[PDB]
Amino acid sequence: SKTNPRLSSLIADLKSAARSSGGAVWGDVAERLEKPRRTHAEVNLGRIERYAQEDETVVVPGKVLGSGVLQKDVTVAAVDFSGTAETKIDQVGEAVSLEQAIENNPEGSHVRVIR
Amino acid sequence: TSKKKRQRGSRTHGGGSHKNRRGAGHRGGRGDAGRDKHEFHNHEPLGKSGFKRPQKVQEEAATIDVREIDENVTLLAADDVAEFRVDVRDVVEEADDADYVKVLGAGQVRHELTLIADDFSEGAREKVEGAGGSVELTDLGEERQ
Amino acid sequence: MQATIYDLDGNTDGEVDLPDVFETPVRSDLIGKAVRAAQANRKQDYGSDEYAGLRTPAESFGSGRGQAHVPKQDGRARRVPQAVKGRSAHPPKTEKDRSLDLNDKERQLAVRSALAATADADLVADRGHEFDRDEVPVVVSDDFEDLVKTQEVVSLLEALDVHADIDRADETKIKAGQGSARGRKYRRPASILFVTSDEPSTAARNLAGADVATASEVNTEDLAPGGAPGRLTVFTESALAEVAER
Amino acid sequence: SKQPDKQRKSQRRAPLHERHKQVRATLSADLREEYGQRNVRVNAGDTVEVLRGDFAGEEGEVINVDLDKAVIHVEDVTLEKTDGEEVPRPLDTSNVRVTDLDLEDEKREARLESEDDSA
RNA sequence: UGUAUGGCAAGUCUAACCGGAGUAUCCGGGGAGGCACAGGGAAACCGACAUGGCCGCAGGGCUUGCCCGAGGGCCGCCGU
RNA sequence: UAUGCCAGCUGGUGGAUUGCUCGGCUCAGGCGCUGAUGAAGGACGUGCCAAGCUGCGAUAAGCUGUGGGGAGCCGCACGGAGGCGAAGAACCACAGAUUUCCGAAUGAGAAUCUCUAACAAUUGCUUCGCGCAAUGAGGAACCCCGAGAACUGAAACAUCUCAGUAUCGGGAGGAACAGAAAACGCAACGUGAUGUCGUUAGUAACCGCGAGUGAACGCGAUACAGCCCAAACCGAAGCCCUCACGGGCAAUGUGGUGUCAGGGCUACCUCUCAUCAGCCGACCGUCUUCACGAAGUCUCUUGGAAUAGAGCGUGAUACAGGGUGACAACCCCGUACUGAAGACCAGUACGCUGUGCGGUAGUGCCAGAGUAGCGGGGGUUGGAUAUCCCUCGCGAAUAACGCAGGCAUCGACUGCGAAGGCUAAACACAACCUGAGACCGAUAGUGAACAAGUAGUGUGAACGAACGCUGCAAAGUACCCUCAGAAGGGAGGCGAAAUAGAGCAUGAAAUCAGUUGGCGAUCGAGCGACAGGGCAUACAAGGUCCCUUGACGAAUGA
Ligand SMILES: [Cl-]
Ligand SMILES: [Cl-]
Ligand SMILES: [Cl-]
Ligand SMILES: [Mg+2]
Ligand SMILES: [Mg+2]
Ligand SMILES: [Mg+2]
Ligand SMILES: [Mg+2]
Ligand SMILES: [Mg+2]
Ligand SMILES: [Mg+2]
Ligand SMILES: [Mg+2]
Ligand SMILES: [Mg+2]
Ligand SMILES: [Mg+2]
Ligand SMILES: [Mg+2]
Ligand SMILES: [Mg+2]
Ligand SMILES: [Mg+2]
Ligand code: NA
Ligand code: NA
Ligand code: NA
Ligand code: NA
Ligand code: NA
Ligand code: NA
Ligand code: NA
Ligand code: NA
Ligand code: NA
Ligand code: NA
Ligand code: NA
Ligand code: NA
Ligand code: NA
Ligand code: NA
Ligand code: NA
Ligand code: NA
Ligand code: NA
Ligand code: NA
Ligand code: NA
Ligand SMILES: [Sr+2]
Ligand SMILES: [Sr+2]
Ligand SMILES: [Sr+2]
Ligand SMILES: [Sr+2]
Ligand SMILES: [Sr+2]
Ligand SMILES: [Sr+2]
Ligand SMILES: [Sr+2]
Ligand SMILES: [Sr+2]
Ligand SMILES: [Sr+2]
Ligand SMILES: [Sr+2]
Ligand SMILES: [Sr+2]
Ligand SMILES: [Sr+2]
Ligand SMILES: [Sr+2]
Ligand SMILES: [Sr+2]
Repeated sequence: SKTNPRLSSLIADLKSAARSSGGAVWGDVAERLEKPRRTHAEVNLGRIERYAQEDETVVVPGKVLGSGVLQKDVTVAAVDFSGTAETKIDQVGEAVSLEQAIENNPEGSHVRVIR
Repeated sequence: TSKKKRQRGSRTHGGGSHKNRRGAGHRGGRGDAGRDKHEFHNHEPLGKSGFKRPQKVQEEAATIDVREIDENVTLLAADDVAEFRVDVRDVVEEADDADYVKVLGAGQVRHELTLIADDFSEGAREKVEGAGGSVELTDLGEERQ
Repeated sequence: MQATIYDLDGNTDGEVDLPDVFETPVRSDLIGKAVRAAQANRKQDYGSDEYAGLRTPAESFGSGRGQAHVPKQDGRARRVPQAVKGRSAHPPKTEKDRSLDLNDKERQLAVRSALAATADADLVADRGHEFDRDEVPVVVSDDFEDLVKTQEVVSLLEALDVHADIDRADETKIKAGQGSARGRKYRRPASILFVTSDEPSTAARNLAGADVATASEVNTEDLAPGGAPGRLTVFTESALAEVAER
Repeated sequence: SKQPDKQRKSQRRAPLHERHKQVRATLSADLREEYGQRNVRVNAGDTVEVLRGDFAGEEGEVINVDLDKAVIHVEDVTLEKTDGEEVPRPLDTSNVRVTDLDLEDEKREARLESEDDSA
């Protein structure tokens, strides 16, 4: 039972996109978000720099934090970003909300899940 | 609805037989009783081990890895930008009540650094000197002899 | 966005940009938490006398007279919880912490979110307030803080089509239950909040259900009474500006 | 205080001089204009009109003012007993209005006319 | 010591207390100190993988079995 | 059908329930000593009629004055008779008068009385005379100094723990205690009286090294405040009593100087605004009390009664709370605003008077002994070798000296001067005042909403209940009949209501009387569940049900 109304809406929107469009990621990210908070992703920057590649969206099924350096020109999509993360990402790429990524790419194509 | 809330009418409140939840006998004694007898299990063994040195002769060093310095160099624009030069004593937090500042060598050094600190490790040098740089010891650091 | 400023006659007098905090997403769970914390922190510690029912040397006779082993004194049973005039087994204790902690960041975000709920005209109407407006919050000129008469603020709110909310709050409910005997006999709907800058509106305070506040200390309870977001508020132009850096 | 228990308590246990405020009744239109007060302490000489009880509408002279029980006896506002005797029905001054005053006292008249004080 | 929810996140939280005020609520201040941010050793003392290899779930890609494969698994290697 | 079973109806019994709150419980702020000038407490008195409570004291529910208050009053307590008040009573605030006996209890004795001048007893001063003074006892807890358990925990138990707890002895105050370093020892080129709060920390330390026990320095805060002797050198320059006279004290030293920014003496420089003594003496704030204080008691309907519904209108720096015959901002008290007084802060702060801060050189003049310290024996503590204290024995130096810095000795280094003394503020408690409440709501909450520490129990120490509600208004039931009758009953009267009629709102269950329906004197016992028949049923809140026939028709199936 998620108490946050915004997280509840996001999960509903991730499901609607997984069913209507050809997305097999948005409903998979919805399943991890429905799981307990401790099982959610708490990813730092040094991990996105290690496994992500350009022109391929990075989906984090949790929150992105600011430890480490990011050089790659990647578009990171997450539930939330720490103040420092969003700042460090926008310097060398784009920090996009998961709510936007659904409207931009409802089919969930060319996307890497990083946790 | 919680567990406690569903107990009215259960008689035993999850205790099993009504002969269970009585005194300390159900716990096998009070507190850590029988830690060497009936409840010896998962208890740290009995005995004395080692010694402690008096608190005022005990030094506390402030540590920092080369990785933490190197990851935040461009953000540390409030310091010297040489041919980068950074005094470690001004970077580390809690460095007031600490005896000395030591730089440890964990991680990579992707920049040319000139670090000034009280102490360095053998790995802190190899990684900074090997990536084109110098290690400067303070006047307090002149204890190594 | 833009917010239309009004003079003491209810006519448009320019407009200033509605601050960024009014665009914070409404988060009723956080607001409700901040109000629950505020309501509990003013609660007083109570508890029964630690010795109530224990002031007796009552002893149990034990086996022998065909009676239960209950402590008696002068043929009258005493002390034990199952006995009339006996102690209370698990009574309210004074040692109990009746206060709730809240993180400053979590509480500040609730203040901001409640301030934002003020901007949405549909939420304000959903909360219960009676008004005939599209634009909300009602923004009035700094010359409001200089009004002395209450009946003069009535005229201004009638000019602003916002008085119907006081007609809503002009009906006291005589509560059900024993709260009556303790002084909590009446209650009335929460109506308009008046946020000023220098000092709270002496002129508006006595209006039915109206609460007065200041931009430096207006809290989640003023903004969202009972945890319900979207209160029909009226700011002073400088109050609207001061409430921005909160 | 705000507490009901303490409020009713202070009224029932009020000393004799403070019980004067419990026998106060509203003045008529002409009398409010003349003395600058809304109400007055009812005296055993005044003429009064009953505004609320069963005797609502009747006028009469105030025969007795009991500070103890905080009630007044007005002329012809009576109840008939079983023996046929007419005994007075006590009235709360809150259910009554003063139409004419008794100003035989120098002090009561002086108190009523002064703008700094009230009677 | 767990768990569910929520805030912030390489950090996080203030305590006593101070100021304000609508005066027990509440707004502002207060990081003293705590826990986390490196460990091993009784101690002296010393001080680590921002990834090198192989499998491979979910997921993505493609010319539809082939690739990329976070997390995970098995190894290496590093500190003491 | 008798005795009788089950359910109901009318009426009781009972006092649950619901509603109500004059009492509690808890938190918060303020405030805080009394007593030989006889307290606190107790006894006995005191009223026109007076048993209890409250008050009061032979002047006895009260006397006097000033201020407030006001036409009424004569307590709780609504009677009768009578009285008092415009000669300003009642009532309230401050001040004063009176104030029996026992009581620390003090002339002596004594179960509240008695016998023949009384500070009894112990002290200080002393005119050596009880002449002048002090002590005694009380107080809710808090505070300080002593004495000091056991149950219990350790699953037994002895050290340990419970615990320096309970309890006991002595004592002070409005707060106590502590307190201006022979300190600390983040060892420093550092801190700078003391409490307390947060933290340091369940860390160091202790411990059948078991169970358990448990600091400090520092830091952040609160509040801040620093001084006086002894001695050196002076040597009667002095103090106390008295109006004075005069007396007493004092060379075994009153008084001056001085007190680690050591001082004194000698020699000079400069100068004070330190310090100590004393005078004056608040603001603000806080707590309590008081004065003043806006606007409807209009229409219709209902009602016993508008404070209800519908209609019209009003104030608001006041829509807190209470009262008033039902839901009241505008009927009454209050409430906002403004203003007044007292108390506390505080005889403090500020201001003033006086004194005089300080510096150089010289000088082994002065600087607290059973002490510092060592040893035997104990207690206590986290204090471990390294806590604090008691006891027995022993026992030093003299600043050119001494102590400390967590084992001893010696040297170095850093810190600091014991064995004399005083000290505001910040902190504890809750008797007392006021305020508050997601506390309880009469088997609750105090033992106590009531005669409550009452009735009552015990030789005594001590123990100890239960009892709240007529009505808008007593209108608290006249008259008549009956009766042995102020009984009770009947009839009658009041009220919206007497099934509101006196322990009188409501009025449950157990249960009782009468009565209705069903069963019933040939019949068998967990009292029922589910099926199906009889008999019984005003309305309302349920409206379905029966039979021929016909359609559909699972498994099964002639
Ligand atoms: Cl990470
Ligand atoms: Cl150690
Ligand atoms: Cl220090
Ligand atoms: Mg009880
Ligand atoms: Mg109820
Ligand atoms: Mg007047
Ligand atoms: Mg005697
Ligand atoms: Mg035992
Ligand atoms: Mg053992
Ligand atoms: Mg101990
Ligand atoms: Mg220490
Ligand atoms: Mg002197
Ligand atoms: Mg001991
Ligand atoms: Mg009781
Ligand atoms: Mg009754
Ligand atoms: Na049990
Ligand atoms: Na420090
Ligand atoms: Na008792
Ligand atoms: Na029995
Ligand atoms: Na508490
Ligand atoms: Na800190
Ligand atoms: Na029989
Ligand atoms: Na007091
Ligand atoms: Na009497
Ligand atoms: Na007296
Ligand atoms: Na004496
Ligand atoms: Na004498
Ligand atoms: Na045991
Ligand atoms: Na035994
Ligand atoms: Na032990
Ligand atoms: Na009235
Ligand atoms: Na000894
Ligand atoms: Na020392
Ligand atoms: Na009762
Ligand atoms: Sr269980
Ligand atoms: Sr037990
Ligand atoms: Sr063993
Ligand atoms: Sr620090
Ligand atoms: Sr036996
Ligand atoms: Sr009276
Ligand atoms: Sr009376
Ligand atoms: Sr914080
Ligand atoms: Sr100081
Ligand atoms: Sr000395
Ligand atoms: Sr040593
Ligand atoms: Sr006996
Ligand atoms: Sr009758
Ligand atoms: Sr068929």
